[PDB]
Amino acid sequence: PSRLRKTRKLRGHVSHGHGRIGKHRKHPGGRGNAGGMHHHRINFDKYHPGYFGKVGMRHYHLKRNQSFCPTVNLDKLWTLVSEQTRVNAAKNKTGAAPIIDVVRSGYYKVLGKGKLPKQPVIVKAKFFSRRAEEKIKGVGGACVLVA
Amino acid sequence: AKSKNHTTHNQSRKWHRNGIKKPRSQRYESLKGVDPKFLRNMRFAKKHNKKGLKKMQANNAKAMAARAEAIKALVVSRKLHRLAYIAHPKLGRRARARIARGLR
Amino acid sequence: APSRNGMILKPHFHKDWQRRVATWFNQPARKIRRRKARQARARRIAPRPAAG
Amino acid sequence: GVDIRHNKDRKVRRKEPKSQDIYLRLLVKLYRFLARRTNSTFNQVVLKRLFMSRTNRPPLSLSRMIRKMKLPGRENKTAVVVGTVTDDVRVQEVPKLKVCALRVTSRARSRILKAGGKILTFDQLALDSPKGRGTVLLSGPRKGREVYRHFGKAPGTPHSHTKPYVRSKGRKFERARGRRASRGYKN
Amino acid sequence: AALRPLVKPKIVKKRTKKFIRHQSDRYVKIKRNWRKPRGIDNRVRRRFKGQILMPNIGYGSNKKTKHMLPSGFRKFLVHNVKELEVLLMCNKSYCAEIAHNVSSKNRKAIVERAAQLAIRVTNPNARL
RNA sequence: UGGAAUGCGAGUGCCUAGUGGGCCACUUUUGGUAAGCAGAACUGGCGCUGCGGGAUGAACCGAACGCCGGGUUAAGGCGCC
RNA sequence: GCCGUCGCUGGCAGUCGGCAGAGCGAGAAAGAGAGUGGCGCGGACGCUACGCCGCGACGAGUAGGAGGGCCGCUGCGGUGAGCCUUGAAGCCUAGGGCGCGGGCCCGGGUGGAGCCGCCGCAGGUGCAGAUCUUGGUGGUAGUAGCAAAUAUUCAAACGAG
Ligand SMILES: [Mg+2]
Ligand SMILES: [Mg+2]
Ligand SMILES: [Mg+2]
Ligand SMILES: [Mg+2]
Ligand SMILES: [Mg+2]
Ligand SMILES: [Mg+2]
Ligand SMILES: [Mg+2]
Ligand SMILES: [Mg+2]
Ligand SMILES: [Mg+2]
Ligand SMILES: [Mg+2]
Ligand SMILES: [Mg+2]
Ligand SMILES: [Mg+2]
Ligand SMILES: [Mg+2]
Ligand SMILES: [Mg+2]
Ligand SMILES: [Mg+2]
Ligand SMILES: [Mg+2]
Ligand SMILES: [Mg+2]
Ligand SMILES: [Mg+2]
Ligand SMILES: [Mg+2]
Ligand SMILES: [Mg+2]
Ligand SMILES: [Mg+2]
Ligand SMILES: [Mg+2]
Ligand SMILES: [Mg+2]
Ligand SMILES: [Mg+2]
Ligand SMILES: [Mg+2]
Ligand SMILES: [Mg+2]
Repeated sequence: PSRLRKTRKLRGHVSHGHGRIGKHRKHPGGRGNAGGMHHHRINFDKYHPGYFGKVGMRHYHLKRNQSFCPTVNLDKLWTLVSEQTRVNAAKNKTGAAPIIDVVRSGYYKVLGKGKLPKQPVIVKAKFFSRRAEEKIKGVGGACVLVA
Repeated sequence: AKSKNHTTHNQSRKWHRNGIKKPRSQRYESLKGVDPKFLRNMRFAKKHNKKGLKKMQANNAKAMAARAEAIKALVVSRKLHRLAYIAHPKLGRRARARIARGLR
Repeated sequence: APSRNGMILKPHFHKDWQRRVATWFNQPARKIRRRKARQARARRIAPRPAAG
Repeated sequence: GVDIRHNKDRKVRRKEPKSQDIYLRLLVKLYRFLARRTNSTFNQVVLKRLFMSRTNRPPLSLSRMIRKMKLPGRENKTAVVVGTVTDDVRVQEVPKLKVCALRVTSRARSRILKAGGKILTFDQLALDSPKGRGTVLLSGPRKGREVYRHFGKAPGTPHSHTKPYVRSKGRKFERARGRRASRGYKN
Repeated sequence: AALRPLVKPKIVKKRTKKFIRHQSDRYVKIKRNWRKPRGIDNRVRRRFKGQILMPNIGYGSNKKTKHMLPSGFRKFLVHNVKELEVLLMCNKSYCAEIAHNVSSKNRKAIVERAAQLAIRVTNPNARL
């Protein structure tokens, strides 16, 4: 609201907070990003390294659906199934492992950050990282590849 | 037109408003810039420090026992001084009682 | 002019954008109009399913 | 005339919460009294953190509270945070905890209680621990915010690992000149 | 013979003249309401000797006699009999002022009730 | 025996306006016959600052300022104004 | 002496009363501790804790920043069993006052129909300037002036002239 802003406090103060010497003039320095390679060079180099120039290949007609690959780490793996799924498997004696289907939860690749609980599991997924596969195998699990 | 060229007038006045602070000092200084060959070995020295862990425990316990053993075997004016004693809230507690008993 | 740290911004307001501002104050009116036509269509085609 | 500077006379520090919350201010009335009329420095620290702003009161995750309440000698001590206790899905087992917090998220409440723990409010801490005895005061990570990635030496200086402000992230967004020696320079 | 306050301390005013605005004697367009002069060369703003004075917190009144009427009371505007009764328990420090827009009919009742409650009225003889 | 004196609470982080024409003096100092000229160093000023004194005066001398009473002073004064 | 600012991140929930017992400012840590053996019916104020109270230091300010306004203007939600033809707004006033101030209250007059306080919301919200816009009015001033082209006079009439 306008009643809480500086203008109400700047009534009677001539310059309105812009100074008597420099004044508030229209566009000193240029408009927008003018001067980036010129009188504004220090700001751009100091705060925006890399801004000027070109790097890497072009790709025409990029379709971001083709590279769709949501990832999940192993430390969040057991959140995809219910809590009773884990405890029932942990306490059961037959040794049956539950199937966790990451694609059903909306993930494609499984990544290795984290530590799994000491509990066998069967993991279905399109992709696995190397370390994810070993951590899943270290607890007695198995990796299953889906398409 | 022509204008002034250069001055440092008023500059030491500005530098000292927030003080000319010396660089901050920490007990551990970074190993950036030290000899790469020397640093490579210092990392190898740190890496295998755990090899001699058991020997240090044995020596430390041995030293502690010896250290403890030796230790266990080893082990203005009289008026103003009197008055300063009486006025002491603890030490003069009984001396003050004697005066009170005498006064009555 | 840039001032200390910040983001470099390129607003697309270099045309006569105020000549083509589409407000949405008729939005409640549209919702009532579309709803009133779903009902009038459902009555017309009853008992055929209203969805289609 | 006296030769003195006045620029530092006024100390910038909160004497109260900016919040108008009437329940928070009732707790400040409570701990204003306890801090004043008891010699317990714990009360002073809690009174100070009740004035603190939202970013000076980071949330404490469940996993981090378990770690700090598992160090030796901290059995049967009430964990205290002037902030929010958030749940951590990366934890498998929750021990029996006694915690005092301003807020505990709905899922953190079920997990703490389901393990046999007790969740207090700060008005209940005062009645149980008037001087703060037998407590473990805990704080969330203050630098655990996205802003602190952008602070420090400006990104375009040597050995500056500060994060820049880019509208988008990608190969076309601030990566050519100044970020690789092949384009002008790197530093 | 009027009601007296609980105490009547001496009222000390640091200043009794008003702070008239600069150059407000020279023009009609400049009213005497105080405006802080802000011109660069303004000699009143620079506190030159012999010039119009400026208000500053030093002129503040003693907190014990501030807002105190010469009679020793402090006023409190009232619009009806009901508002008047709030002064029942502070009738020795606060008097009643009836608002200007209260009709002559209603002033009789407010003045009549105030006498019963021993509340002093600043303007009891108005609109008779 | 916290290992000289003296004084003093410190550290740290974000956001940030105006400014980016200056000018003057002691001392040092370049050019110039010199300039109330041009150009530097140091510190202090004026700029942003009233007040006592120098009749008068941006900068000199004293002294820096909330609104008052009493006392005493600084630099300067005490024929009369 | 008084005002404010800052500091003490100072003190006060103990107004613990006849279900009573009044203290914790003092040079020098920690209990006005608890126990086990050897007539009257009484006692000020306080505490909107966003309150109240104490002690000490301090107070120049352009550009510029920040805070607080029970400063002011218009409208909106609430509230004031608000005000008002027994007189609203507005306006005027050598009337009485309050506030450091922005301002405000009351008295008297004119006026003739609406208006305000408080908690919140909102803004086309505060003028001395801009050779500012529009309208009004001054001094100048009964002044410059009513001087290009030769020229009028007598009598009578109408008529207030
Ligand atoms: Mg200013
Ligand atoms: Mg500004
Ligand atoms: Mg200007
Ligand atoms: Mg400028
Ligand atoms: Mg300029
Ligand atoms: Mg601009
Ligand atoms: Mg220059
Ligand atoms: Mg700028
Ligand atoms: Mg002073
Ligand atoms: Mg200052
Ligand atoms: Mg400051
Ligand atoms: Mg000037
Ligand atoms: Mg020169
Ligand atoms: Mg200037
Ligand atoms: Mg200065
Ligand atoms: Mg001066
Ligand atoms: Mg002279
Ligand atoms: Mg004097
Ligand atoms: Mg003389
Ligand atoms: Mg000041
Ligand atoms: Mg008049
Ligand atoms: Mg009419
Ligand atoms: Mg409007
Ligand atoms: Mg106007
Ligand atoms: Mg005007
Ligand atoms: Mg004439």
